[PDB]
Amino acid sequence: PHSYGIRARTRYTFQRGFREHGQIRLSTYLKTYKVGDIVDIKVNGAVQKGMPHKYYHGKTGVVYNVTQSSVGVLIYKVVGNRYMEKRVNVRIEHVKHSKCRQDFLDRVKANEAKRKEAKAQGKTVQLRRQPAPPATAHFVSTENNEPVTLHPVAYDTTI
Amino acid sequence: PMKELRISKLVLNISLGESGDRLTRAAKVLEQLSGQTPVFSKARYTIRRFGIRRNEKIACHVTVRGPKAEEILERGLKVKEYELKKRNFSATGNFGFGIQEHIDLGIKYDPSIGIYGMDFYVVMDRPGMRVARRKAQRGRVGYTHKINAEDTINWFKQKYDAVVLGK
Amino acid sequence: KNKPYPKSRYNRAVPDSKIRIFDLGRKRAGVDEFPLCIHLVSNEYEQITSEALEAARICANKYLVKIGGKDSFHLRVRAHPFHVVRINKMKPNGLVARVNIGQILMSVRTKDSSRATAIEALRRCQYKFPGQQRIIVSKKWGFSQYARDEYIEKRSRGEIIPDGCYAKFLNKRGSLQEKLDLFPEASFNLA
Amino acid sequence: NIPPKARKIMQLLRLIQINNGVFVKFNKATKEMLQVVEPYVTYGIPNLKT
Amino acid sequence: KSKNHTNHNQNKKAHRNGIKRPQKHRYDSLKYRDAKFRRNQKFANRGTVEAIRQAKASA
Amino acid sequence: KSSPYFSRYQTKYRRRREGKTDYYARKRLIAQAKNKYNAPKYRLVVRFSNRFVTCQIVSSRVNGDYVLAHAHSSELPRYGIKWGLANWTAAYATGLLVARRALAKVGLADKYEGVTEPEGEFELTEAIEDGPRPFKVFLDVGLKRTSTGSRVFGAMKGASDGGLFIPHSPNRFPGFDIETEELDDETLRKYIYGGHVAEYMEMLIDDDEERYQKQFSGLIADGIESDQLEDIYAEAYAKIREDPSFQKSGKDAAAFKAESLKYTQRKLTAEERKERFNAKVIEAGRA
RNA sequence: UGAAAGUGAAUGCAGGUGGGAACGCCCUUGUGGCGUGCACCAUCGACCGACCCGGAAUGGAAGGGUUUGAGU
RNA sequence: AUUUCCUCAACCUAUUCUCAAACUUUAAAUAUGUAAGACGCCCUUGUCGCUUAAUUGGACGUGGGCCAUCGAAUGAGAGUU
RNA sequence: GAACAGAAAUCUCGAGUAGAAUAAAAGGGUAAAAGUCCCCUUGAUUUUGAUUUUCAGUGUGAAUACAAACCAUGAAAGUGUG
RNA sequence: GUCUACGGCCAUACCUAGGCGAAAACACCAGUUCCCGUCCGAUCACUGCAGUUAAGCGUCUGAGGGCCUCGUUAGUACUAUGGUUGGAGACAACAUGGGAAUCCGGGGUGCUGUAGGCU
Ligand SMILES: [Mg+2]
Ligand SMILES: [Mg+2]
Repeated sequence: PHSYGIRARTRYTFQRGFREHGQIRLSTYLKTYKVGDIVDIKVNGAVQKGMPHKYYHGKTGVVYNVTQSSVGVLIYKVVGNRYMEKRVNVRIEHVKHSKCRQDFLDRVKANEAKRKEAKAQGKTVQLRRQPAPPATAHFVSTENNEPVTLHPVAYDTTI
Repeated sequence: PMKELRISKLVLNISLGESGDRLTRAAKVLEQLSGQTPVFSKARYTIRRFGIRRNEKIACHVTVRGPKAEEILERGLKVKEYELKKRNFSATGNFGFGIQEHIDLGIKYDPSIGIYGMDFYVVMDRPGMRVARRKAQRGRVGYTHKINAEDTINWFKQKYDAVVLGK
Repeated sequence: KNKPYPKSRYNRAVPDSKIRIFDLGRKRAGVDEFPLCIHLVSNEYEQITSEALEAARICANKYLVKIGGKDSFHLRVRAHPFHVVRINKMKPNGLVARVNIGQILMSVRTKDSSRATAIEALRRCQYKFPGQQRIIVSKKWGFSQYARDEYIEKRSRGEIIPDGCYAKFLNKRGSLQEKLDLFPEASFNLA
Repeated sequence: NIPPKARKIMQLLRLIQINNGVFVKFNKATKEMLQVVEPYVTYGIPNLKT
Repeated sequence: KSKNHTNHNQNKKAHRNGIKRPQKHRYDSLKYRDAKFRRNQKFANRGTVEAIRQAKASA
Repeated sequence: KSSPYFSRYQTKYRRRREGKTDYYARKRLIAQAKNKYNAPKYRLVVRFSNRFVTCQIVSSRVNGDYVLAHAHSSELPRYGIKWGLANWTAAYATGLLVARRALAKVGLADKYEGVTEPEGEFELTEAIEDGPRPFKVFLDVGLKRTSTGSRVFGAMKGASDGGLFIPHSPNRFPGFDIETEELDDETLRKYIYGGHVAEYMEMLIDDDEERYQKQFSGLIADGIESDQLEDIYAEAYAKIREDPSFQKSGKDAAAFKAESLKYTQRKLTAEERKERFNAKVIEAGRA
């Protein structure tokens, strides 16, 4: 009871979203991909050509090659006791840029914007992110906000 | 304004429903009556109880427009004595009927060729229905611009001095 | 005790459940009467078979009719046998109902005068069912969703329109004109 | 009888033996690690004498 | 009875010598690239090396 | 038309609902090969209204389309073409105009001049042996059918003769014969200078004079004869080449802005919505 | 190297790039910067054989190739 | 009676009891992919037979400036044969 | 609605999110199409390497993106190695 | 601002009924010689401006249907982790954490890029 055809068990994985069938938005074809870009793989069931295998659906990797209609994407997959370099040729309908990559780009930009300004003002810059610190001391007032005393409620059937 | 009902197309179809020498002579008379080539309607699907030949010509019809369409309609009413009933008119504003013994129309006849029946179906359209028929920017006609049965009956009674059955 | 296994194209060869009638008494009643409802609820997850339900409904119909008549009760069976229990013949064997905790098994709305009678009939049906069940008195009017106090106010304002056994409850939604005509005595207050 | 995630977390906490103890700076990252190992450790606020 | 598959110890075995990661190199083989890109890159690189050589020598 | 029908209904794209954009063709028209990166694909958008011809040179980006150059047949009278502003010849002239406008913008007007005097011969702008390749654009016919002799290829002919490199075969020009697969330059030269319109009027002077007056009323009231038409078109093409620049209009837009607000309806608020809702219920006599 | 008839290894400092042992020099007390760069690995080329090309009786010289070899 | 009556079935509508491993608009928890700069950040200029209308771009480079939270936490020497 | 005479065979007009079709199973996909009809065709071709799946990351099968040719089709962008 | 061409997102844009739309544009609309295609200049092709806002199109209004959004539902359902917890069991409670759907109620009913026209 187990077939190993390419698209076995992809019944929901390769479905277009509800009320998202039909036309493919043409901005997908106008995106530019360069070697070193970090892309997400997300299979469009409406484009049967250039389909990556279902293992790569929802995976993120680096573009190593650019062709007319496709990109080569480097993906590491565990195959035993080690990761293996996989090179998947994907048509650009199944690919999108990682949104964190622009977030990392902008954070670095803001880091150097802070660093240069801190240098000129002759002060520290403190470019390190920090985990959410313990909450600080405050002074909750009760004027016009008097405490309400609660009690546990008695049991009663609501059917 | 431009809310003028006029004839869009007059369709005339043989009601004989036979394939053979009668079918061929039906094309000739359809050609004579219209001045146009009688394209052959086909049999969509064969039936076990009738044995209609698949993808073979069974009926013939032509589409007629223009001023000669009114003439064909006028000579159809004249042989119909300008008498049609209420239920003929369709819910979308079209009307039609059917007359046997097409000899009664003004075409010379001989008893050799055969007797054929010839029907009428007049499609009614105000100007501006091109909106729903053009390929580009194809819209939908507004509700008030559509044609109802009452409108096309009044158009029929406005001219031709016709009357309609009071069922 | 597997995942639900109902009749389907993959399970066409199925027996019919031994219970087919789920409604009893004055089924075509109204809303003004039968104002008090008593429920028999399942206290644990049991698998009541259609035989056990069919046995209960026959017992409940006979006792209730003899004691109060036919026009003073609206007995109905909530549980439905849709799961198919299999067996090896001497393949499907029977139909059972998967009822969770707090699922109503039989609900009867009667008069407040028949409050004690409705309790007793619903109490006897516990001996037919497996597992444990409790008798509770509904805080809702019959088979509606509203409390008795609220339903009274909706009835006194004039926003309730009787439709057979059930009814129509006005809402702030839809074309006004239809709502106006339908509710004659109701006051569409302008705020 | 230590499952893999908790075993790794106690290694990262340098809590390798029973009754071992460490000081940890309390932040959101440390707090979520201690949540995973709640059955295996105990922790609280130490005073100056401690 | 044969056909006795199980994954119970397999994940433990994989982690004994860990999930190894492949070595990352500065340069990957251009045999994975488009052949037209690869052919022209040979000429571009050859000219860059020639130009770097001349500028150092003529300095 | 139940609620579940509406709930599950998926609308087509907006420009597909209004029957304007063929997205199947649009994708193939503008989709650059990814290893050419940000080199834009340029379309020659040619559109016809009932009275005028629209020629645009467009590239596509993620956020929308960008017009490199434009030419409108409404600007032809400035060059001397005031009648037949929607015919095959007007399509030709407005194509030549946008071709000269685009080339100046990309700085290639002097290097690629196309045909100065068209003779209706099929040719593409050849690339200079040692120099820039010609500006390349692809024909975007929209929803118009590409039958032989269609006006979209007239504007494509005009733009090609203007120096733009447009790939095309002459299989859809007027006068091309599908039986012999040969192009008759005579009819094609005739269409370029508007002779087909010249022959129509001349036919109408011979028979049905009342039809002639009703048809070319715009050309009559200027006293234009069929012999003049070739001269006007030939001179206009020359005037287009000498000065192709688009003169930016100086009409006051603020006046149009202020005028259009006066006729612009306003949208009601909740306070008024409560007012009219009470009034209608009051007038219904049911409160 | 090729089944074989056969043919048979330097454009260059026996090449370029990245990391790099050891050594030298500058800082200024840092997990430094700078210059050579052994071994090894990754990588772009060159050279020999096979193969696939065009290709101006016998020979295959210059020009090539996504390739190929347990080569230099 | 091509004029009707109802139990007869059929269908339409609005309510209404109850379900799905091989139903579904939604949609968790847990699990899971990637990233957290020195192979990094800004300009000058070089190469090419690829690509562009085009030194246009792409790829690889050169030379200069940012080495003081070198860019979340925690921990720990690591990898190849 | 029109015929003919039950027959919704045929024809006409409206509504119609696909509830049809798409060779054969099921699932996925598809509406100016991937469905139906029409026109032209042989990319169901020759050659090389790279890649994915099963996987030992061996073979076999099947599949993807390219490259060097030669072609089909289209006005063209393109599309086509069943 | 309005309109037109080409778009981006692809219903806060769809469907429905009814009110308004000056200018320009768009449209309907006048013809069939040429190009072209049809049983049929209906459509598709050309060639035009006599006529019309009436249809399309635009905008406004429905205690409209759908759609979008925020709250209630509800920390409820479910769930990671824990106990030599309860209970014959079915399950349940508790502990350290994560946390819906649906219905119902309120609000909303396209925004925007490029290029060019318009009392
Ligand atoms: Mg538990
Ligand atoms: Mg334990």
